[PDB]
Amino acid sequence: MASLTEIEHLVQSVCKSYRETCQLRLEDLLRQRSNIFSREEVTGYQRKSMWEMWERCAHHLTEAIQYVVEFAKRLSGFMELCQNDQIVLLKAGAMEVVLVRMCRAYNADNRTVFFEGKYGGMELFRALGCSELISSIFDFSHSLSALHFSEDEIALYTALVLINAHRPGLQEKRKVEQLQYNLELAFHHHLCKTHRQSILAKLPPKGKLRSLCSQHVERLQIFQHLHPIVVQAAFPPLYKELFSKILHRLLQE
Ligand SMILES: CC(C)(O)CN1C(=O)[C@H](F)C[C@H]1C(=O)N1CC[C@@]2(S(=O)(=O)c3ccc(F)cc3)c3ccc(C(F)(C(F)(F)F)C(F)(F)F)cc3CC[C@@H]12
Repeated sequence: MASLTEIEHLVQSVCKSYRETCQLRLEDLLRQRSNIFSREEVTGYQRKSMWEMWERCAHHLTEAIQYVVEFAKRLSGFMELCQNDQIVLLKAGAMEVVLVRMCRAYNADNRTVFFEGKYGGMELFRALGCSELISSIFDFSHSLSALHFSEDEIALYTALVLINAHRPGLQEKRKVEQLQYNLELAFHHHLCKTHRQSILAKLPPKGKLRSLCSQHVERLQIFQHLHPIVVQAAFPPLYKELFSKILHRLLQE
């Protein structure tokens, strides 16, 4: 199945689907690099309440996930799978896709991320009280920066990150396995054509993405235990759905 032109068609279809669904153009993020939060501004974020910062972040993470749900809906063959499989893949892989995606909004020269209109270092998120999770995130973005990814590579890689046939709870495991193989051929083929297979060995292990997601849910349980009515009243429904319905309505569209 899938000949060389069908694989080359898949590549362009995945790359188009990601351009249509990335929250901000790479050019937009790159042009902002010199707009860094002032010392005073960082202190403002630091002085903010924990539950306020946590609301802000859950909100931003939900917007990011919403674009990943649209990227999945535009992925070739994803809408063909059953809703159970669609929701299983999105539940496990949505945070994961964002964790890879975020490298575009990171600056390895000054070690800063683009948050709320400006760039800022780790200390911006001090009030969250995650520390190990924030460092883990910042190291993960630093590690993907060393790869000097192209948009096409980030699109092909994230499609694979999402289309994982090993996710527990999949009903048609073979149907995921068929598409995951096709997407893998497209990724490797593109790498091969562009003389970029070198990156394959440097890519993060699957267990790195799993640890970051675990750290996320673990730190969320802790916060929720201290502030249950903040998570109840001020957290977005889709956030509580994936990390604590909406996905079915989001898929219908
Ligand atoms: C500018 C733009 C589009 O928002 C940048 N982005 C992209 O390009 C990505 F695809 C998605 C988006 C993006 O970077 N992101 C979407 C929200 C944001 S962020 O920008 O708010 C942020 C960046 C770095 C960082 F250390 C902390 C927060 C976010 C929010 C919360 C968490 C947490 F895991 C936390 F770290 F706080 F513990 C959670 F959920 F538990 F709260 C993690 C992340 C990492 C991805 C980040």
